[PDB]
Amino acid sequence: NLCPFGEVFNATRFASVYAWNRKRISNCVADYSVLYNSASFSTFKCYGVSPTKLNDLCFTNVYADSFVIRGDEVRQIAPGQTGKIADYNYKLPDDFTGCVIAWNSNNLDSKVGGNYNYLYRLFRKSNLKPFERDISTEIYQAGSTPCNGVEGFNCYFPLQSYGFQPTNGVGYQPYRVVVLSFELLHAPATVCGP
Amino acid sequence: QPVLTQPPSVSGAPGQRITISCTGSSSNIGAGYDVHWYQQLPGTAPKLLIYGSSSRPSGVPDRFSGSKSGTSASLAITGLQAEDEADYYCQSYDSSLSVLYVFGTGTKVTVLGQPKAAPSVTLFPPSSEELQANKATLVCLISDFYPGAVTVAWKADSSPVKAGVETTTPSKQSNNKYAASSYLSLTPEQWKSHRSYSCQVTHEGSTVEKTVAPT
Amino acid sequence: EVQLVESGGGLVKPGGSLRLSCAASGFTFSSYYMNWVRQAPGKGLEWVSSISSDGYNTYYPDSLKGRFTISRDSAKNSLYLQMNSLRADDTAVYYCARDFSGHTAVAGTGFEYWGQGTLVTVSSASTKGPSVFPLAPGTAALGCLVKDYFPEPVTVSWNSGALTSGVHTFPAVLQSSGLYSLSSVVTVPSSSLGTQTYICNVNHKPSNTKVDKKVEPKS
Ligand SMILES: *[C@@H]1O[C@H](CO)[C@@H](O)[C@H](O)[C@H]1NC(C)=O
Repeated sequence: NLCPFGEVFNATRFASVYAWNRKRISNCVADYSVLYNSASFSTFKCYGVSPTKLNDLCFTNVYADSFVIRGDEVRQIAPGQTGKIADYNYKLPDDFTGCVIAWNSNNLDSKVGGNYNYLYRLFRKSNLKPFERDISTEIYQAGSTPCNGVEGFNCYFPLQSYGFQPTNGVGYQPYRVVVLSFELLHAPATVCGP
Repeated sequence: QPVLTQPPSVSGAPGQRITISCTGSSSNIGAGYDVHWYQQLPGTAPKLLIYGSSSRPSGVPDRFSGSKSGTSASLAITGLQAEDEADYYCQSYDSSLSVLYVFGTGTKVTVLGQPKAAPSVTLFPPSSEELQANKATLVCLISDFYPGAVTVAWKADSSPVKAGVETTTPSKQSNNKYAASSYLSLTPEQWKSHRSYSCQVTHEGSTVEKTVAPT
Repeated sequence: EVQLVESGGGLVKPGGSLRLSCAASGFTFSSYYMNWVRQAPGKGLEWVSSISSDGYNTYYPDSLKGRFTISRDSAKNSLYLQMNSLRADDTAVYYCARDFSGHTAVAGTGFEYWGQGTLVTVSSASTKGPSVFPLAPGTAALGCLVKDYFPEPVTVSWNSGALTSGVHTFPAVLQSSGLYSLSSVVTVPSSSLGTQTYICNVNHKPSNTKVDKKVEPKS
């Protein structure tokens, strides 16, 4: 009854940040030692809990959120952070309890001539609430006149493509990010550690 | 880790093709990162010449070309011109956050076929304002000579002047020739007590001298 | 159309701190990575620092040991490099550079545009203003000598930059006293010496000095 962290991290395909994928972990024992002892991660930062004590605690609901972002945007995946990705794609709460893991994926998510499948949300009327997921593709009204569904003067498509290339700098190279959130609500603690 | 290696200098006559190598490692060039080439004229900032290891921006003639393979890169210049005498630097990228931009050693390119030119020597006596400040300096300017290798001597009416002599190394001129300067420092007493002062420049066994007087 | 102008270079005592500024114009400032590179006098090129387009990511080589800090300002479209615990080995000409476009294949890898560069000299010596003297004179030589200044560099123009033809500026020499000296000459026709005045302008930014000297034919 091992927790299926393999199919999240070792997955072949990753979702876009605006449509970040979410998996839930329940009714299993999680060996976190396999995670924090593997040095294949560029960033591994935990808030409200350390990687060690994770192996000695239990939680009711744990969520792995997987997506792909830019390198220089990995800083935005943190509590109390502002920026395009944080404000419009993925927002973490101030009281966040959990870990953020990010590793470079240039060899997997970059291609010659540009990989344009990954997209991020560029504009929104209001800031994104924590863990809120928005996949609407309506035209963003950027001023006085309405758009009626067309682009132009103060009328832009909210979603823009990344365009990852292998020869780009480390700040432009794609990074795969998994956010592990452990909540421990008033519920049975289905996940535990050895 | 830590830099890319290039030949210190490559020379060629006007008309032929020359190549400058850029030897990287598996960390920068073998890692899939492109190579760039920058050209620096004497006294000016570097300017981008080749990007993407094979692509030239606007204003770069087709005579400049770039290539990369394995852990190495090369810059080829076809039909050398006298205006190409400059420093050429290659550059690549490293994924490691501690290295990133890796610069090449740098190659000095010089073009052959210039005729030997006798130096043009001009001598100046101390200015009246300098004597009013209890100072006196002799200024000897050398310009428009090829190759850049001269020796400068100062004479005290027939006699050595080794004390107070400062001479600059020859430097490349904009017209591909070379220039140099020499200074003699003394108080007004030795300047007045001597009938003449001579600045002698030796170049390729041929000496050109100028003389000034306190009259 | 892309202008990058540097300022702030000069003399700094060893162990001290200095701030270099670089103003940028002609392009969308907040859309490109920015870089600082340096070149020691007569030496090669070394990348010093890099900052992302938004300005929240900073990149340095481990050789600098984290005593350099890069920042950017879109309210003034300027880029700042702060240097601390400076030493003589940091004496170099520093260039601010703009990276490639984000919509290219070489984004964040090179330096597409470069600035004029500013000389930073770290020394235990003292900055000193220069003394300018006239070198008075078919053609004739007409010069002026800049003497006893520190540190480098100085720039010499003639007649507020109007005169360009035949103007030769010579590299400085280092005297035993530790002060620099150069000269600037120009070959002019003998007749016009009797009708045209000749002014030479000397600029020494490290000491914030500007001098206009009239060189006239004596006797
Ligand atoms: C991915 O597969 C490797 C195969 O050994 C395994 O060790 C690793 O645990 C898997 N992913 C994770 C993070 O569990």
